[PDB]
Amino acid sequence: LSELVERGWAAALEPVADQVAHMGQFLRAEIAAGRRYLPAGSNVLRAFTFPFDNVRVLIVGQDPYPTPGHAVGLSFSVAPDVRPWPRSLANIFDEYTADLGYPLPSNGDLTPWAQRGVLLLNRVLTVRPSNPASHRGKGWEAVTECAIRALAARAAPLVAILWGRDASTLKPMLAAGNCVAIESPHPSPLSASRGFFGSRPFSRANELLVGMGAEPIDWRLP
Ligand SMILES: O=c1[nH]cc(O)c(=O)[nH]1
Ligand SMILES: O=c1[nH]cc(O)c(=O)[nH]1
Repeated sequence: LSELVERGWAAALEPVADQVAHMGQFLRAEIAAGRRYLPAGSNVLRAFTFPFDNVRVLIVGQDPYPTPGHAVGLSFSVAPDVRPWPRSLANIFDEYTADLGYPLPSNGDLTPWAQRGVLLLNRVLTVRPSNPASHRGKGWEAVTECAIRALAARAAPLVAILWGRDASTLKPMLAAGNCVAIESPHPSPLSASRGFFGSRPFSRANELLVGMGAEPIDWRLP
């Protein structure tokens, strides 16, 4: 892993080295079968290329975007290029503006969040192109479970923003008093109107962080 991911993340993910390699073998066999995978191989583990020690907020999404160009190995982010935004990201940008009173971002690229210690983790790290949540139950779950347990274990505060019923089952792994869960319905249009709008997770996370003696997150995107 030492060559695929930042130093901290390589040590934290050591336990699932076997399983990362194994999911290597899965991507090879998908290309061989004529089904492909998003994101690019070089961006699958991309959420782990920013420092493990600097992570203070965990945003758990479920799967990479099914549309080529959307998925870039950071949950909810799209390529600077891409327009229009998937309605998921639009709904996240709605709430950002409502919560922080910033105007809408000029592109869909969330790397600045990654740079400031937001871990944009999908529970599953690949997807069959144009087929949503299609790589569930293949072996990613144990890899992203290992990442989360290792964040929760650190001598350091953590806010977990958990979007959707599925993301709420990760609460057991965050019971350690240094971790705090914010739960709401997923920003996907199917569920956005059931709780996500008005949920104020960006401002609440920073309140949480400051209460724990952590530096808050500059959420502002250009
Ligand atoms: O990266 C993501 N894209 C779209 C989603 O719905 C999600 O949960 N995660
Ligand atoms: O609409 C808004 N205006 C100003 C704010 O601070 C805010 O959080 N939301």
